[PDB]
Amino acid sequence: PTESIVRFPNITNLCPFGEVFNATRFASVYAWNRKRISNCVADYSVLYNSASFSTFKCYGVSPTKLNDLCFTNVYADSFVIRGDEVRQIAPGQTGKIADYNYKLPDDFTGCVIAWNSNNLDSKVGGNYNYLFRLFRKSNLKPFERDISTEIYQAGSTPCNGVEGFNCYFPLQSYGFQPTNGVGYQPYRVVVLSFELLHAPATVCGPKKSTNLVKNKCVNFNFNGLTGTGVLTESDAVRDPQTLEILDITPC
Amino acid sequence: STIEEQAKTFLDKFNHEAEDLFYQSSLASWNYNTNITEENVQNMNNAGDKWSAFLKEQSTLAQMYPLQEIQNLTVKLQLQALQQNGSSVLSEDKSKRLNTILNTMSTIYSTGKVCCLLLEPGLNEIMANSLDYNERLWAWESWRSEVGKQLRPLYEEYVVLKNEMARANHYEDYGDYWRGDYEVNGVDGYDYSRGQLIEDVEHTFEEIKPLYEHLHAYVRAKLMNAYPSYISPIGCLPAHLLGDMWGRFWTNLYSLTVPFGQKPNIDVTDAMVDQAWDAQRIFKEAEKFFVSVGLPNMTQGFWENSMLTDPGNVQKAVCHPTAWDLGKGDFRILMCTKVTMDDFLTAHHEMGHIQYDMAYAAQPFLLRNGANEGFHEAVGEIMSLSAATPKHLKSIGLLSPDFQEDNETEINFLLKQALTIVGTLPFTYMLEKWRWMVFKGEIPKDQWMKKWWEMKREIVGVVEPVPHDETYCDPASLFHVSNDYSFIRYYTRTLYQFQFQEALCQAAKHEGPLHKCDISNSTEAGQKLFNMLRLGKSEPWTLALENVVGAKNMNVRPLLNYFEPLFTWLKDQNKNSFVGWSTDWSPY
Ligand SMILES: *[C@@H]1O[C@H](CO)[C@@H](O)[C@H](O)[C@H]1NC(C)=O
Ligand SMILES: *[C@@H]1O[C@H](CO)[C@@H](O)[C@H](O)[C@H]1NC(C)=O
Ligand SMILES: *[C@@H]1O[C@H](CO)[C@@H](O)[C@H](O)[C@H]1NC(C)=O
Ligand SMILES: *[C@@H]1O[C@H](CO)[C@@H](O)[C@H](O)[C@H]1NC(C)=O
Ligand SMILES: *[C@@H]1O[C@H](CO)[C@@H](O)[C@H](O)[C@H]1NC(C)=O
Ligand SMILES: *[C@@H]1O[C@H](CO)[C@@H](O)[C@H](O)[C@H]1NC(C)=O
Ligand SMILES: [Zn+2]
Repeated sequence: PTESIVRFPNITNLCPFGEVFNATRFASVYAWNRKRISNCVADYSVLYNSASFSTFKCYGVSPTKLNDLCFTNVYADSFVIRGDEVRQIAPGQTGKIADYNYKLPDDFTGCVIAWNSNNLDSKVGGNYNYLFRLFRKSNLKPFERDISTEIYQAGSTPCNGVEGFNCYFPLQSYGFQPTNGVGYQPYRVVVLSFELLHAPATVCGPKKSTNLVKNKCVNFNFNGLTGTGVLTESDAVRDPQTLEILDITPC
Repeated sequence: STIEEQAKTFLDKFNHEAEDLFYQSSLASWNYNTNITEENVQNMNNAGDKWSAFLKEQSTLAQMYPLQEIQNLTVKLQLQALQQNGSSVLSEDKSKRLNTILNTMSTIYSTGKVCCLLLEPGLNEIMANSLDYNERLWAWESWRSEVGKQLRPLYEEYVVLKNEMARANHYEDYGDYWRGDYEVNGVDGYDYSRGQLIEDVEHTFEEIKPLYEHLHAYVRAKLMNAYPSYISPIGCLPAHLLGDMWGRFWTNLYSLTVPFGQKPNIDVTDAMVDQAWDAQRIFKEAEKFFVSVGLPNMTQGFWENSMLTDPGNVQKAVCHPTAWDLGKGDFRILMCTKVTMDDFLTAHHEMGHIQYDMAYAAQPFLLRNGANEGFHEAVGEIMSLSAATPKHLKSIGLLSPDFQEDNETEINFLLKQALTIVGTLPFTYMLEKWRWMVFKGEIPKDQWMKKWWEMKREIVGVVEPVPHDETYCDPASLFHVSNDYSFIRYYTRTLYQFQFQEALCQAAKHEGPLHKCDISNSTEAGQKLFNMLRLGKSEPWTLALENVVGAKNMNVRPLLNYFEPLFTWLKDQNKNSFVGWSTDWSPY
């Protein structure tokens, strides 16, 4: 334990968090957008301390720890819902939004951010531009999107493609006015999902990396996992920068 | 698949489609009421037409689901609410005739002149402060001889048309249609019947006759001093000396009938003026009073969207105290507030309405209403009842903290309360009994006024000053009778008010007289109330009543326990005076 070394990839590009969060137009909950952000350094501290979010809930990660973890991929899903329906954006819950619109798996690792949007999505009269699915034969499997507009039949009589008795159009609109309550006001939601694979890490935090040493007992922190021992050029770690392979030996 | 599942799908679609339409109609209505222009009336008419057409079409659609298949008992309630035919069962010509009759009766009642003097306020001021026999008799007789004579032919056809409409909807008569509100079925142990409301009202009234008889004897003895030879010591009270056009309220008789006139009442208007209250501290204080019991605060938009002061000279509005629930989580209050005690109490009344409207907002669209007719106003009234006590005034800061409370003040207060509460139950009971009898056909068309006056003499203890022939229609002179409004909701409300007050005071551990009870700073009472408020129309009214008072029916014992000091004092006072009335004596 004479020295401590940390090794991270030398990526310097900043992640496009602003494009996701500062977006001009969002998407309907039934047809939600997915963006993959990679090959960048991600600083979630400023995002967490922005203090403009009504909801910031992280599942499976710690709010402060995730600043120095390396993820293979990061996905961001953005949409707009009602104020009361933000409760349904969480693993292991039920409702019209968690059954037919957007389902999160029970073993979810990521964060959920939600903030009020009454000053952007509400107009005198009504918005009537954000839809959501009301009827469906089966529940949505986790991370599945359905965008069909087929006529839902509730009875034995066939619909024949035209709505009528026991034949409904599933997609119904949200009506937003600036005079509604808090539970009837638009909320913008961004869900960040962190994916780890056997591939080398690509998205990492802003942690400086120092020089490496060999043949001495030191403390090492490679791509997020730590250890103590002697690093010998050849229980085995592959450092990111110099593409070498090091063996760990007890000291 | 099954009928219940299709009904559930249809109800989901209907709720989603109906909430927005109701919200838009309410917005148009609020816009007209706050700002009176010629543009807003068209917006109201169009929004109302859209909402009515949507409701009619959805009712016709919902009629296709048989009601025997559903066993959920919560889907069944909403389907029953939608499936109601209403007056559409009548033919087109008959429907047009009925609507024309109703519009003509309302218009003729509204436009009535005595030559000229209008009822508001020319006749009301005379009937309130004349203190002269001849003038009061002339004012009382002229309005009847004009309106009742001009309204008699229309009511006769109104009755038969409404009876046909009600018998078309599988009821016995239109009175049965009115009684259908107090009906529970399909629930074991909480059942109720339309014919059971004929009972349980007579039973409650036979327990009020002693107190009302003593009050009537006291009022007659005190009123005999003003008019020397126009009142008999064994007869009934003439109908034109009761401080009102109809005698519904005896409040105006307070000036003559004061127990101890030297001792004043509690009027905190001067304290409010000197402390510079400005129509915003009143509602903040009401919100504090409601929070201290455990109920939530007012929403953020309640403060910025609502109107709490007159618009001004440039903008005109019809500002009566009203609480608006526009839907989609939007609650407001429309009221012109000035610095008095009456507005201080009306603020608590209206916020009681508002807090009742907030509780059941999680219910479906069709179940967002009070359990029955009397629940909403009783809940509103108990808050104003509790907020007027001297203890509550002293805790707030207005009224001196060393006030002297004695027997005279409480007797004055109790008499002033009973001149309004007790003095109106016999009138309501008699009027609703007469209307039910007319609808049922028991009273023939040629014996209307005779039976009306005989019932008034036997029950209310009031006689007419001049005889009236069959060409008169005295009952139609009342606003509710000509404008087709139910009138038994002013009886159950009065009973439920005192039942709730006694239950809450038993929850708040108050010791002493019931009329000095206060409910503030107690959270158990708040929880006991909120357990019933959140139910809405989902549960039977018997079950909702049980959650506060512990009974499945209304009782009159709390009402008599409230007025015990007054009853004892009146019994002491009437030792010499005669108690009871004789129907033979007449002014002529
Ligand atoms: C979004 O816009 C605000 C306002 O300019 C800005 O402060 C913020 O940095 C932008 N990006 C994010 C991720 O909030
Ligand atoms: C970053 O690391 C890669 C890994 O081989 C290397 O090729 C590249 O030159 C490095 N860039 C800088 C600026 O150090
Ligand atoms: C009321 O209506 C008049 C004319 O319709 C308009 O000039 C005025 O601004 C309105 N006031 C409010 C408070 O809406
Ligand atoms: C009635 O249906 C509702 C859902 O619409 C359900 O929650 C409730 O349990 C049902 N009641 C019965 C008695 O089946
Ligand atoms: C309403 O009227 C229609 C007209 O035929 C009838 O079929 C239906 O049974 C009625 N429903 C009720 C509840 O009266
Ligand atoms: C209620 O409690 C407050 C203390 O929070 C006290 O100031 C007030 O006088 C109390 N009022 C009553 C009526 O007990
Ligand atoms: Zn009221």
